Amino acid sequence: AHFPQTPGFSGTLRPLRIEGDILDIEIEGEVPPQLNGTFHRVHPDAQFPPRFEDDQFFNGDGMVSLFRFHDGKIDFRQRYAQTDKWKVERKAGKSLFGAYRNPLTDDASVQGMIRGTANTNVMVHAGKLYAMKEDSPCLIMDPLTLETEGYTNFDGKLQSQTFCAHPKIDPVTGNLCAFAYGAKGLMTLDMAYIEISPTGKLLKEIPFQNPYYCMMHDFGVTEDYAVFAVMPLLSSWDRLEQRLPFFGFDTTLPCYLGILPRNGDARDLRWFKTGNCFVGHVMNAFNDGTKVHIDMPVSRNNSFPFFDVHGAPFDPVAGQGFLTRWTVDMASNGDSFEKTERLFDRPDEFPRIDERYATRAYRHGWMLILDTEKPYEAPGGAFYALTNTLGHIDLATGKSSSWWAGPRCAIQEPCFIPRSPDAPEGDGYVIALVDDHVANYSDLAIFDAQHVDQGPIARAKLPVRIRQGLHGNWADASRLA
Amino acid sequence: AHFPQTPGFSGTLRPLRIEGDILDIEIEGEVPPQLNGTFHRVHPDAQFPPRFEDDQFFNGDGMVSLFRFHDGKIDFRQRYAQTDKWKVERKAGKSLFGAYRNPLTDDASVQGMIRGTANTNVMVHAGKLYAMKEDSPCLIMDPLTLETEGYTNFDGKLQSQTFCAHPKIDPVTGNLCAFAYGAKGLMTLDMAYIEISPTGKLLKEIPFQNPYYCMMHDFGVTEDYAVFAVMPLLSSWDRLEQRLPFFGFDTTLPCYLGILPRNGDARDLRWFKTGNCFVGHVMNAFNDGTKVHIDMPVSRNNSFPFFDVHGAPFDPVAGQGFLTRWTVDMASNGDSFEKTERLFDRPDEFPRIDERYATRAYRHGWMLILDTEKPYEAPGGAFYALTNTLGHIDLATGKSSSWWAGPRCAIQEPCFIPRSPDAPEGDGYVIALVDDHVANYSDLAIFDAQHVDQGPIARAKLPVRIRQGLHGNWADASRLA
Ligand SMILES: Oc1ccc(/N=N/c2ccccc2)cc1
Ligand SMILES: Oc1ccc(/N=N/c2ccccc2)cc1
Ligand SMILES: [Fe+3]
Ligand SMILES: [Fe+3]
Repeated sequence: AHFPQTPGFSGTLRPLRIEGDILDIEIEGEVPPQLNGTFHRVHPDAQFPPRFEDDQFFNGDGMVSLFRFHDGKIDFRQRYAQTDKWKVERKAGKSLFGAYRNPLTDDASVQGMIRGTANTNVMVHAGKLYAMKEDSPCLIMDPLTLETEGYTNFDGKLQSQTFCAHPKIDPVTGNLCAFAYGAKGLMTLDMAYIEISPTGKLLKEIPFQNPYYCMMHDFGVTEDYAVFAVMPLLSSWDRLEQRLPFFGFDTTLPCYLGILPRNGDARDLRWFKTGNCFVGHVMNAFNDGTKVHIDMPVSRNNSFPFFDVHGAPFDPVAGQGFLTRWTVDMASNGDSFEKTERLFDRPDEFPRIDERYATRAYRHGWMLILDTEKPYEAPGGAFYALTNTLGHIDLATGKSSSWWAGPRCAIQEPCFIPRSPDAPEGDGYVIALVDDHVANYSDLAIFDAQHVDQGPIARAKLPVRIRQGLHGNWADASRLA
Repeated sequence: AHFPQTPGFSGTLRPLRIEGDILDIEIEGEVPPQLNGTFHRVHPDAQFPPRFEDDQFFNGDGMVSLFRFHDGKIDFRQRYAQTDKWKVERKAGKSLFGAYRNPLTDDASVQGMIRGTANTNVMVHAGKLYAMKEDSPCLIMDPLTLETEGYTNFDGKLQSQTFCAHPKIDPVTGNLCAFAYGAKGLMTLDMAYIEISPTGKLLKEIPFQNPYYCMMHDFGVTEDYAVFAVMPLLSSWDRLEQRLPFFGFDTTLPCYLGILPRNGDARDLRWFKTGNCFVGHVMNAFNDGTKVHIDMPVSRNNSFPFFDVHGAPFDPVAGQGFLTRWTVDMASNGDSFEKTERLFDRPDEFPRIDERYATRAYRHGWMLILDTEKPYEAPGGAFYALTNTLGHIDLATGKSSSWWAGPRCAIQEPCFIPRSPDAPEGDGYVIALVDDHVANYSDLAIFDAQHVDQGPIARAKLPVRIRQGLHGNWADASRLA
């Protein structure tokens, strides 16, 4: 139809809205022949024009992309996640749900429905594909056909209304370790830590309470504890009644770090306190005894202009997040941090690890780098959320390498793949969508994990440019059993 | 995975190979709200890399695109035509058939199979979609789902092995009027004129003989006769044994024009003779009494670099085709033409008419114009087959108007739609795919048929660039019953 001619739908953020398939993608170079598995990712892509022309980036319907690696070939499939919102709006032929996380602006016909778009994360678990959005239950899809089974409550057991979009895989038990904030509705302090068995059965749902009505986007999991970074990105029902953005960052309130024993309950929860800041995605987290470390980009204010926060608009310099380790001790009194240490001196986000070392001690990480010292010759805005560099950091030595995508391209969230099941940490490949904004083409580029500076060793050249996405994951073919 | 790095697969001729859908295409401007129907077109698009790195453009598997118009909205669907070749090659995962129209280069596993790609024309008839390739029978598909039913012989009646890709619709009887060359196999002089009832039943299959083993791509149909333009674009089994392109244009042999009474047989066929030249697509053809006129672009040699002709590579100046009327008389003795008259002074091809006046006297025509005096700012060659202008000609007065697509875009074969069932000749709309080769985007542009100079009145903006195609047709929704 007629989408708004606003910057949110023009330029590189133009609507895509195409589901389809491609058999045997064009390959420049050679795909690692031993690779055999599935790479899932997802982007927001409103099926119809929004009700309000200022609709946020995070409110678009979820479009899931599957790249199946097998025998040096890559197949492409892309489908809409058939959420309840998507089904009802397709039947209606127009957009019925309102602004981001604002049910006071919804149409009367869909009142009370699950407003999730499942546009934030996609991960293969328990033989199915979990599609996740923070404000809604987990949606279940087929990993290979991308058909939508629908929202789940895990055989009826799960009591929480929501389900996070950043679960971690326990590298010993294979359990899905997730959480949920706003578990009893919007603007509710209820929280839950959740563990799902490798067969999809809910194992534990430990409830507790949160310091604020704040966004809990990501969290950490260690061998013994679950870590929750609480930042004062607040929400107010009063502010929703005033037709303002749902989230809004208070620069006066402090930040908390909640450590919960995985085999405990809310009584065992310990809160630590630190200065005001903005926390991003958790690279990893691990515990040495009672010492708990968590790694994440920290910044003064909004870490991405995709967020529409209350107050002043985007501050491009205060939003620079740097990879930082927070260290608390469960063996100490009080609520004081043991250490905060900046790990990387360039503004970065979307961190990644060798997922085999999740929850455990590690050293190799990959990230997107916002390099402003580089030119950008593409008309159509989008200079601010421009993640144009891919970087690899060795945390054991501080050495780092990087790779620039040129003045035409941007990069999406990378993902690591091991060379062999029992290969050294970070020994393998890093894949990521590189987007040429001049020619409008997307390459699934594959780098050497240890030599990302050497550029890609292979590119799966697509005949279309995939829209700006969020998170994706790799799963070996064996996980489809 | 690895396509040849030749110009035939690089630049604007890159492989597309994406089947998919788009619900409610982005519309710049307004689509005529009364329009309700289907626009089908098709382009070559080899599913896998070829067996020979010099594969021609016409040898790629057929990719069919449907634009459904309804209530001012347009939906997009695109699917592979599942020919026997396509199915067997997908089962094999690689290309099994050899060079263009050369079974001597095929793999042993597909010997005897139908090597058609159904990549030349797609037209709605008898409630189904006929997908056509000159060297193979007609393929039957679903007009709305683009599902493939398969090759047909029309309840077993049709004796011809082949089926042309340029059928004409009788504006009185509703019959599909087609022909066939090589009807008894490759390199056979056997020809057939064919009529299919509006319910799909074979009505006539009148066989005759051809002057040469030559390409019969298009033909004419009048109220009383069928017209066959014979040009010495020859093929030889020797030429296949010598691993040469299937076709090769002899500049020494003459051209013929065969007029056959539609309700007659081979004895009634009359051949007329004229000088050597190259004939293109038939705009229209009609008879006034015994006088028979046919309109088509004529040129010295190869009219498009899509063809690989024997001898020297493409000559862009000898290849300029001009719309020309040939006129013979069935009441005169001998084989002399009554008149040959050039109707349009600019190099043109892909002509189109108000199909309501097919086989009858007419005046309004549309065409693609090769305007070489215009700039073209796209890197990657392809300055030669650049159809950058859309033109409308009034044959009753010789007046003509045109429209340039700019230095970034090219145009594909247009198609006419009447404004209303009872509108004057050429009163309506002209639709065509305009392709931005710098940004790689395709718009289904809609013009006023009488004021194409006023630019498009609407654009269905796609988030992808459709490959260079061949022929398409429009069908009202009523024809889907
Ligand atoms: O529904 C949601 C909710 C939160 C959300 N955060 N994204 C980001 C992206 C980058 C840094 C920090 C947060 C995205 C979608
Ligand atoms: O399979 C085929 C066979 C013939 C063919 N001719 N195209 C043209 C195009 C322009 C002028 C004359 C012929 C196209 C595809
Ligand atoms: Fe995120
Ligand atoms: Fe043609």
